[PDB]
Amino acid sequence: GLPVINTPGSNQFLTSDDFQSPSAMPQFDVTPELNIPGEVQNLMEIAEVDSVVPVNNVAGNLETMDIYRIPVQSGNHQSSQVFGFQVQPGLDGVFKHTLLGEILNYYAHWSGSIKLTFVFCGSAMATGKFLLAYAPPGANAPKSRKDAMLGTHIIWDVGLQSSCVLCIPWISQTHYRLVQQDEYTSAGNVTCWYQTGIVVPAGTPTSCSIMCFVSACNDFSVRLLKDTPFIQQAALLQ
Amino acid sequence: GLPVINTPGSNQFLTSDDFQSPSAMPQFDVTPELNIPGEVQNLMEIAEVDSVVPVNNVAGNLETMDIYRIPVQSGNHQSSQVFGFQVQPGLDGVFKHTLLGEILNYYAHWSGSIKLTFVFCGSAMATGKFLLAYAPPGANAPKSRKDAMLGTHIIWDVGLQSSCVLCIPWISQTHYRLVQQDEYTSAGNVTCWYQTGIVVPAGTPTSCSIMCFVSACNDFSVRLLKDTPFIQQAALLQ
Amino acid sequence: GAQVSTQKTGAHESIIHYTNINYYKDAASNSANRQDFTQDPGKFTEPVKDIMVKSLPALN
Amino acid sequence: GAQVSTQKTGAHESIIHYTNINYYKDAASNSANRQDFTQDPGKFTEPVKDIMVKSLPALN
Amino acid sequence: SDRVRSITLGNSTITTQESANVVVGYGRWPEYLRDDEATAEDQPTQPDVATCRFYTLESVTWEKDSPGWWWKFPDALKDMGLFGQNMYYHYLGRAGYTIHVQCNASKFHQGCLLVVCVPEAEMGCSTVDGTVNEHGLSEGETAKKFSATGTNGTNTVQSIVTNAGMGVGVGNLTIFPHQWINLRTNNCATIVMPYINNVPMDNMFRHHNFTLMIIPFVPLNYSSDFSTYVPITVTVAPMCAEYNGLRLSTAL
Amino acid sequence: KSCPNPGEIRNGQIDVPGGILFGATISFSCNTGYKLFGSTSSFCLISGSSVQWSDPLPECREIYCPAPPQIDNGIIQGERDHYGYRQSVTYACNKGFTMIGEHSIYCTVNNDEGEWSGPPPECRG
Amino acid sequence: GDVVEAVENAVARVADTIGSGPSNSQAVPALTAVETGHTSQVTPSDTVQTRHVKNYHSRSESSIENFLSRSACVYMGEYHTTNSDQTKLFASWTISARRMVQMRRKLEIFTYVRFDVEVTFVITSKQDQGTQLGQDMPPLTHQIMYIPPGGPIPKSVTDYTWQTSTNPSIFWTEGNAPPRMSIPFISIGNAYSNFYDGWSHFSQNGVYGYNTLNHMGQIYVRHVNGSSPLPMTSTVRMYFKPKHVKAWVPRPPRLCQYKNASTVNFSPTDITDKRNSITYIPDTVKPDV
Amino acid sequence: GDVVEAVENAVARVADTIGSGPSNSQAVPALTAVETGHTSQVTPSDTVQTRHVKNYHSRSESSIENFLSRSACVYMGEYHTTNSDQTKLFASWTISARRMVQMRRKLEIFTYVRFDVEVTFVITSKQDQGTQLGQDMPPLTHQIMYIPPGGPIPKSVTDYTWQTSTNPSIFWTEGNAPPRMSIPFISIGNAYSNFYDGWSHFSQNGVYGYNTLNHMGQIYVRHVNGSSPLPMTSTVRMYFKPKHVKAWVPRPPRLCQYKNASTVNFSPTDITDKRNSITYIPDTVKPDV
Repeated sequence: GLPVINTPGSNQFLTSDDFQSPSAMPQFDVTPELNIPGEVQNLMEIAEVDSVVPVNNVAGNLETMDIYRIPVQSGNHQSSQVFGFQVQPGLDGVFKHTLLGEILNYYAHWSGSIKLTFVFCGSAMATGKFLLAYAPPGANAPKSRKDAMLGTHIIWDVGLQSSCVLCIPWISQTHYRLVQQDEYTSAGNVTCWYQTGIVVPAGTPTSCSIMCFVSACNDFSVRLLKDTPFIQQAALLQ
Repeated sequence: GLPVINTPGSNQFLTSDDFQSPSAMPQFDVTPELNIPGEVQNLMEIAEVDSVVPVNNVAGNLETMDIYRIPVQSGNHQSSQVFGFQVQPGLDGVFKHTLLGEILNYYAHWSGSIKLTFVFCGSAMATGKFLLAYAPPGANAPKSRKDAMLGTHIIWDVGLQSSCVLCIPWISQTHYRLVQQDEYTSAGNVTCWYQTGIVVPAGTPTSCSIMCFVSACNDFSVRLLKDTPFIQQAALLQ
Repeated sequence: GAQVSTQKTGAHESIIHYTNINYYKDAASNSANRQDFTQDPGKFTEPVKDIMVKSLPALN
Repeated sequence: GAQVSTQKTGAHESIIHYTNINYYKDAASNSANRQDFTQDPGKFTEPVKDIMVKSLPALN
Repeated sequence: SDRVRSITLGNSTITTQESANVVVGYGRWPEYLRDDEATAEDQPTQPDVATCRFYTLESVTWEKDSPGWWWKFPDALKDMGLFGQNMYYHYLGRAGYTIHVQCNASKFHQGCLLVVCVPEAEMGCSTVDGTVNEHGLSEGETAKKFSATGTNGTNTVQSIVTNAGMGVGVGNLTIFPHQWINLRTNNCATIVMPYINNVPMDNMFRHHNFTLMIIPFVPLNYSSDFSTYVPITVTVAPMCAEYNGLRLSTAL
Repeated sequence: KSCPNPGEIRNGQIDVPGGILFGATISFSCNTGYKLFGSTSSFCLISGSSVQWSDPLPECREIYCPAPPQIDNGIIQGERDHYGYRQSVTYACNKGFTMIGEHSIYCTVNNDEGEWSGPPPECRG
Repeated sequence: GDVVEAVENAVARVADTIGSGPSNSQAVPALTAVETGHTSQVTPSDTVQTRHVKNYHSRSESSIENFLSRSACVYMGEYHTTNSDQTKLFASWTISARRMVQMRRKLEIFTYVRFDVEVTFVITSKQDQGTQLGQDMPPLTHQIMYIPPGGPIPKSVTDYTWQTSTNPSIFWTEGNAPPRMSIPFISIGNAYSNFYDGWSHFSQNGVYGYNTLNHMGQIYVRHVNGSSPLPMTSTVRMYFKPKHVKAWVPRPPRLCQYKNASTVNFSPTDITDKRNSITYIPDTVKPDV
Repeated sequence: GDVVEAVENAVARVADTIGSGPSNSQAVPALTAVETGHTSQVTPSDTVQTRHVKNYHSRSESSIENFLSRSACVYMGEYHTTNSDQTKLFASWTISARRMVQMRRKLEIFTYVRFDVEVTFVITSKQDQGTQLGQDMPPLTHQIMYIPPGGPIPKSVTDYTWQTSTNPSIFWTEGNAPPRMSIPFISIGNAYSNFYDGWSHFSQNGVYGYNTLNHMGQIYVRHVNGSSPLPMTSTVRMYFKPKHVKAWVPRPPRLCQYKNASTVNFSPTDITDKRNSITYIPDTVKPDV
């Protein structure tokens, strides 16, 4: 008999342990592996894929394709801001059910730059320039184009290239932010404004839609696994 | 199955044990280390720093800046001893709440030489010489300058060098003394006397204060960890 | 006949490795491959024949 | 793949060492570093630019 | 002599004919944030001279019974020229400082001041089960005053000098960077503090990186010395200031 | 708009929970061992063209205990006047007597008034 | 590499931020054509001036292995020590990960998965409530038995079938560590299929979906002491920790709640939560409104 | 070296006493200027004649690691096996080392600290007092569950939440060794901060101090047998042993007693104890007076 001392922990069952265990089927000949296309290896591969953001998540659009359309139009509306939203990828309605959002919800920490792609869906004869701005935290949301252009921004010219990318660089006091974001880990907002109205020739629709896609950049990562708030049940036979 | 015998001790929880244990967070990516100034490595680094001794810990000074001032003055006061105190760094009121003292109270044994720095805070036109004496145990505290000068001492001349250091060399039958000192581990006393009064020109204050700082020398160490007598509670939500 | 590989690095910027021996006859009995970290976003973010250089128009 | 280092010396002025093997995948699981004894009092007792030789006046 | 000394930052220079030494942080001189220590990704602004220079705060009077004074730090310089403007416009900031406390008297005066920089000096409330005010904590330039007795009042700091508003022994404040101003030998104190925090950068309004405390341990005294007025003046200069996360200015 | 900076109360505290704009109220208190003389709060109001505080800052004042009690057959050591907060008085018994009790008492504050701490000692022959 | 091995180096570092300065050219990285079905590869340095950042962040915890490899309850049932029902004397179900949602939604993020499984059982017993409660029952010993499709099925707690001459069984006594074992990749196919847009019958009818592909047998568990003077009841909980994983063709995470175990059925549900207007951004940073 | 490794040589010897003889010079080591903020480096040999002493004393036990690395109770709470309150059926707190003073004063000697933590739990149960005391309850099995900030919180001892598909949990049965596990350095920042002279809101208000920086989640613990005919009650005690430590900017040890957990609040307290006079030194060495 070799002398032994059992340490605290002996006989416990830790959900996330990682030990060897006897097989109940000695020598089972597993069926050969088959090379299926589309192998996934890290959930970040999924978060790096664009998915459509429901920016227009206003009461009444919650179950209609509108929630995905940002309304924009011909005529003088400069004072009128096109849209705006908080940058809380795992928490605010605008993002939480997004491909990036659903993934963030299985973790408690995130870090990285985010890509917001905007695509114009008006007629080809339509024209226009928009100002896409991102404001790091510390002040309230810009209330005018003047205030918004003092932060990070691109001026998007609608043309043959239907899409424009506003990249939100990671600017934070800490290396990570809570997915369940609080004021301490605030990330700011992005707002959009007419830089020079939408002009259009006769015979074409005077209003169209802009769509918005989100995805993670390559400096993005997440930590600390946890369960999602999004799924539940009252009983078995689930 | 490899033969084994459990020895006494198996399954106990010893506060000061030192074993490996499973991590409840496999592969957690810890945040990068940052080089902060002021890294501490051994509590002795703290004990080696001077801190002000409350020598005048007389009733009524316990909550006023006086407890830190040793009164000294012009005129004939030679017979009058300036101050005196026991050398029990972790026990006597004069030392226990000192930087050196607070540290000693987390241990049961100490050993080493001690530095007592005295700084004169009278006007620059003030003058004077003091006799700082340390008497190893075995007799009662010197009752006169005659008796005090027979022991270890420096004669301090007030001048541009505002401070003087009386170093208490380690003289003991044993290598260590109890922080909770008893007569068996007695360390003696230090007393101070006018060597030649305080002389001053006209127009200047006839009385001033001398402050006293304590710190450990480089031959100082402590052993046998224990809890401090100084902190407590009656209930939780502490 | 054992294997030594490195531990995931913790609380600081040789004793940072562990040893393992397999005691069972089936690979199924082994512990998880928590240390394999490959990646290929491409399958999904860019499955277009005709390489998109993107610094160039993308159309035209 | 184990490590052998010396024990803290006890009750007397080769068998004074021990061996250790890490069984876990995370550094957090390891035992304490009770044997590291560095020191730098300077940060605190002497944070003065202009080196004080002290055997010399210190002022003047 | 080594009592003589001059310091120049930006368009400003300080001189002394009676200095002790110069204390440096925990032995660390200020440095700008390195790439392998950074998280905020945007390019920093480093105003340099416009910002890293000597700002002098409003002076205080040392009276025969003054308990002491204190100032919180990044806040306190918030209205000082471009250093303050850069504070208002950025979310994150980082800086070191050269602090120079000035107090001259005469060979016939006496007294002794402890001058300390306490990193992270969280203070306690007067009302034991209440909480402080930002006002009870700092008044920008000016300076809060310690007190000789226990204080009351909701929101104010329990300021009896004896416990330094932190619940410790004031006479142990020496583990922090500091110098003493002993009138008989010295007429100023100079401490260079490096940025100290548990994160590489931080917001300068929300967090008081450190507190400067001037506490007289031996009180001011003199005779027919037709000089009863003995002021103390604090001059400080940000060093290596860098800012990140630019946007509209913060709401006063 | 806003009232001027409240300032500071010597040996006291000013609480400013709701800013210093018109309509704001600030509150005053004294440190332990000091008593408040004057108003305990001030309101920021508009009067003609000035925005000003309704009430000035109060004074926080200290306190002397009364002369210490005499004890039969003992003496107060070094008796003098003006025993302020935290100062103490000590006693000794006369030749022929022995003391029982605390040899010293302290000046404390109770309800804004100076009062001697514990009971004085007794001297027994 | 070999996805069956319990060791394999390499740090999963994210990308460094390349230092970027001012630009005036024909380069137009921020302008792409989303119609192509390609996701833009723009990084901060393509649209703003960036400093250089040596980024040490790793994606270790989002690797498929670390995401799925944590034991999850996939089933729970009860059985009594004593009763008149015979049936209530043992528990039995049909193996699947479709009865508890958490685990199910995790797996369903992938269309196909292949892996070994570490099964851990947590068994507990309680004494049933009653007027007389005093008894001295020795420790309970349970028997868990796996019946591959086609094996004879127990009809009572004392059926010959529990002889397990061949089915694998686990005997365990209360008070000890929970029972556990590994099961290899057991599919008839090359990967377990989480969705199947198909039928069981060639005539495009019969049963639709996941179920036709299942058939991994069932589990039966009973007490072995078989008795107790007063009634008692045990609950068996089974946990699955997949290990040595491989996954293919990711799909969106289930949005609507699950309605039952055999189907993918759901009720129409909201895309996300509403907010006031398309420009609504709450005002934080105010002297508290 | 690497402060993550469980081994590292070198003796921490103090200084030898250099032999010193008589002197008559301009050297004046015993005269310094404390105003500079420098602590004198004088040793006995600079002020008295000393012999040479080869000193073997080491500072091993005062190394930061050996000073903090001893398990300390940082919390204790109770929960019942059975009760009408539902709430009293499980215990829960918010992780922090601020509720028991001993540990707290030790940590607070440093402004910032970084370390892994060995958590050990001591759980005990007692049978509640009552008129009828006879029952035969099997061994109690407990469940300790950690809920990182943001996870769903249990609302009863039988909430779905205890499924821990992802939160880490420990199941343990009485009579065995106390449960234990290591937790890595979990901060959002580069070091845990023990003091924070700051606010949560940018407008210099909100919550002040340590609390705004906390947020490390909470712990929930419940019985799993869930029953007992007669009432019983358990007490859970949690111990923290930091290991692999680093500490910065030391500060004075807390002098005034602590008033509560969320603040640094205190009442004015004495600098030290009084004594008779500034010259009072008791007379030992007398034929006993």
